[PDB]
Amino acid sequence: GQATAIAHPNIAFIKYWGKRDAVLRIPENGSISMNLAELTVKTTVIFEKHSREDTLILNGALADEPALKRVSHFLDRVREFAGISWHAHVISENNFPTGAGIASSAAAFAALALAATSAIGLHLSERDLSRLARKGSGSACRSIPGGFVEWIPGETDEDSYAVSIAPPEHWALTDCIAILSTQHKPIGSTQGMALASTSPLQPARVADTPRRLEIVRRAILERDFLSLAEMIEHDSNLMHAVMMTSTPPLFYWEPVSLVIMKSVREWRESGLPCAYTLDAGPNVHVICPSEYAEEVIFRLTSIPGVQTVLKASAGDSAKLI
Amino acid sequence: GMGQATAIAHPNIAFIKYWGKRDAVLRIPENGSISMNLAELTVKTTVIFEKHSREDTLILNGALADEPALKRVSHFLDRVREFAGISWHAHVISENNFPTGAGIASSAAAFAALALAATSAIGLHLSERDLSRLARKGSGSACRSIPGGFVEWIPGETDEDSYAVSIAPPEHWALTDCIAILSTQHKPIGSTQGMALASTSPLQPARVADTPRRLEIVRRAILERDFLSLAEMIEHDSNLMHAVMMTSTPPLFYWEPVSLVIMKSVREWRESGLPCAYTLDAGPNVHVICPSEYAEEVIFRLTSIPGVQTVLKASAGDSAKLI
Ligand SMILES: C[C@@](O)(CCOP(=O)(O)OP(=O)(O)O)CC(=O)O
Ligand SMILES: C[C@@](O)(CCOP(=O)(O)OP(=O)(O)O)CC(=O)O
Repeated sequence: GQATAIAHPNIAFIKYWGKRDAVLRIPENGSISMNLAELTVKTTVIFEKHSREDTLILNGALADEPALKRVSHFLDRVREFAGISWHAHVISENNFPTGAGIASSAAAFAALALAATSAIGLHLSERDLSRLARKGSGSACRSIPGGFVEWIPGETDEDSYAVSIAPPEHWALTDCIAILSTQHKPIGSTQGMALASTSPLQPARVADTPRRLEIVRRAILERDFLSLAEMIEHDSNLMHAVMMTSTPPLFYWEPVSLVIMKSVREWRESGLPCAYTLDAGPNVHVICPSEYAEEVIFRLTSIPGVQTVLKASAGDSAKLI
Repeated sequence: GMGQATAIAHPNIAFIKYWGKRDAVLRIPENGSISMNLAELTVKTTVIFEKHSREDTLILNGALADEPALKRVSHFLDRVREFAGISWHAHVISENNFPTGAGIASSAAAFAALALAATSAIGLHLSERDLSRLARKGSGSACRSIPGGFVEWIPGETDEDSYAVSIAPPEHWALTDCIAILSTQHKPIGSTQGMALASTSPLQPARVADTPRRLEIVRRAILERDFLSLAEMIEHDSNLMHAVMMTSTPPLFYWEPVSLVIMKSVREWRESGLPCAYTLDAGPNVHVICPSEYAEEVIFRLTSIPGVQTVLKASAGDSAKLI
């Protein structure tokens, strides 16, 4: 059996940081994100005759050990579930600008979940596909549904999954991603959030998340940009507050990251609707209503140290092709 | 000419930070703090109670003080008036040897010196603990510049419970503060207004409740001259304060880009074997603490970082003194 699927990465408005269960990737708190339409990972899976091990090809080129074992552990779960035991070849390609530092694990494992299961015979619901991708990478469960998506955190494998809050056409928002010229290789999200419990501030951050989800959920449903802008910056800062107060500390910000954050707030306060948010790295995602995207990109491009700015709109669910 | 006295005090650098007031008027803090006085920086204040003054007068480095500064100093002198049962107004002449435009806070040294000089002029004889409580009411961190050396501010929940004591004299540990002054066209939000927002941060209660653990480690590290324990805690404590600042509503981003450069460098330097650690107050300047034998190397490395205007060098100073 063989199948091919595509999926988009997503930008979290309310962040996932810290696991309640390491192996199942049940998060400590819920999260909300938006799919990025112009960024895509395409993956084909082919289970085979008498193959005794899986093999992974990422962008025409062969994959390294860690990436393979990740993908093979994930395919093990798809085997137990389908009652089959064939191994497979996995061919994935992404249109991500090279050296941008756009994390791919969410899109990667959302496309794998959809391609692997469908190639092996199953027809999982969106909700069960979300639960499946979650076990590859937490944030992958949010790229299974389309548009603006909420991860319901839960306390069990059955209870932790994502659902669409609103389709992409509900709100014309754009994510302008400032790629930072100078950036090295920061500690990975998995390793980084495993340290969250060393932070004196993580329990309070986690306890407070329902307040933040409720504000962002309503802001998306009501198309209330100011309420969203202030909360996504607040929420980004709460995550980075925990990172910077972990032991050892995780300082994902670059100096230019600081300039952009301060500028974005200044732009909004002087009449340009926009807001920043950052993941586990120095690039800055600037969310704005799309009418303002070209003004936001202009100002961003003018900031010394900004290598380039990518433009992205709200994307759809993962899909078989 | 009813009485006259002159006192000097030093500013201090907090290893465990004061951020957030429990009581705005009394300046009782939400949490305790530990600081080291800085020997090479001084505020000298003379107070002269006059029979013919109907209002106070404040001269700073030979120039009449701005209106807000006189208000601060005049309200504080009202406290002194009340605690002495005397109504004289005063001429307050003050001078300091700070580098001009460097952004180094002088409020702790200012009100420490004023507390000592004003009470001495008006004829009182206050114990160090009571002087500490008085200076606290001008500026919280001023209560830590009354005792000498390394100083702990016991936070308390009442006016009488909130005071500072010296936990070790300056000569107990040769530590140097290499202060990196950062070029900047930005006027930061003052510490008073900034920390009034601390209750808006979701993370402030957790920061506050964790303070005794942080103070225990720093208090003992000073006794033991345990620099690595001190280093890691003061960077963690600095980061916890700025975490609350940046998660306030509206947020307070006191760091400039070069502040981040220095913070990461200092961590690299210590990890490569040069003992030193950073801590930041409510502004972009970075205080780098090191055992004094490494000061010259730390200053050398700091001075070559683009955006560092200059580097000041300070050692542990003594208590506020009547001269
Ligand atoms: C910082 C983030 O981007 C988190 C990404 O976390 P991951 O999905 O990469 O973590 P794993 O479950 O270990 O794969 C914020 C977010 O997207 O919510
Ligand atoms: C950030 C700090 O330097 C605090 C300075 O606070 P202030 O003593 O200036 O506050 P007020 O009581 O309002 O005068 C950290 C510290 O010194 O502990």
